[PDB]
Amino acid sequence: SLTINVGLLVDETGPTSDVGKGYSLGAELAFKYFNEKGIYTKDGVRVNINYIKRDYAYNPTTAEEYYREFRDRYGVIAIIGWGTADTEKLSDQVDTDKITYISASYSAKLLVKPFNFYPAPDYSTQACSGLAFLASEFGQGKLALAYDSKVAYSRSPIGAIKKAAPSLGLQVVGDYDLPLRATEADAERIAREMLAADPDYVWCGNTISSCSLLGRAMAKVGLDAFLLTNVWGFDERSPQLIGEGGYGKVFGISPFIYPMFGQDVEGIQTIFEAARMNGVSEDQINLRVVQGFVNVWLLIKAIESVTSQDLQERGGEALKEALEANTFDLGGITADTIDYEPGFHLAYRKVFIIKLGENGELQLMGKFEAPSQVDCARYTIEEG
Ligand SMILES: [Mg+2]
Repeated sequence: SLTINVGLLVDETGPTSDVGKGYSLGAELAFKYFNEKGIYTKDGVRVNINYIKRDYAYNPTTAEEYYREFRDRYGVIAIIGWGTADTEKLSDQVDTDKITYISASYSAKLLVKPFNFYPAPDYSTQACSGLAFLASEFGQGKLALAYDSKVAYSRSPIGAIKKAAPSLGLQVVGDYDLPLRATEADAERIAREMLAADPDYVWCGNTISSCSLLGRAMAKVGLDAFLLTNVWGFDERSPQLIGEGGYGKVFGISPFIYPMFGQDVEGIQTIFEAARMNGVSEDQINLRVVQGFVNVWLLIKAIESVTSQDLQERGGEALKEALEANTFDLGGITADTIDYEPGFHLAYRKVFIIKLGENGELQLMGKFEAPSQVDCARYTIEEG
């Protein structure tokens, strides 16, 4: 009875497609799932989502071209987006255009942008939560930071990590330039550079490809430090990508429960049903699929929170206001429920921590959160 247009901006072929492919699959699964099950406004009008998928391959020029297409050709009222650089670049424009923007980027810089949302803590709060886990579990010690200095995503929480680090009992010993498109040689060079400083802990801010190469290299060159990665740097593939050398010594952050730890989680079972209905094999359902699915689901919950009159008249603005006026639960997938403040869209703070176990199998550590007094988010926002 009502159809809305929604953009889906993904990286299926570029330098972040290691994690981007799964996200795209999960987002599409969610669109098809909720469309078929039935999406209803508060006054009971059915909503159909016509989604327009565009693989921009992490290319910032292409991102802006597809944005203009979404807006001008399709008149979308919402976009399910991707990269930190492009999401940040577009944030002021999406406010002007009144398009609700839900991103795979969890940049803290988005928190003050009125139309940007994501169902996770920002990257900095996530990072500081993971580092607090390290400090409390293994003690105070030396910390090296490995990230691509040229990539907005790789840089995002670095400033906040440096500011928060002393209060966490962590001494930052250096920054190390690991490319987003790191080769094995790049990873070994960085591991050998860090070895000279002998850190107890290593942070990596890149996607799973370079994070895993680094973990593997660290073990190969004899740097026996723990590796902690951001959410996009670690998943179900990590045991195989890092190898036996990293067993017992690598940790991943995730705001979302993995399917393998979520047999009894409603939202995980919702994804599994979506998979069955769309001919997707169960073994293709992973964390990346969850990350895509939950972004679409957050949009669905917003639509279910508005009247059809509101949706028709104010479009993306009706969706923004609904996201600000309600607490959301996505079938218990997220580490905490979702609640957004006008002017500060911080969904929640805590995260799950996952260990690459001694036996090579992934192990859930539990939920962890940075100290209450550490304003990780605002540290990053105030940068510059
Ligand atoms: Mg709220």
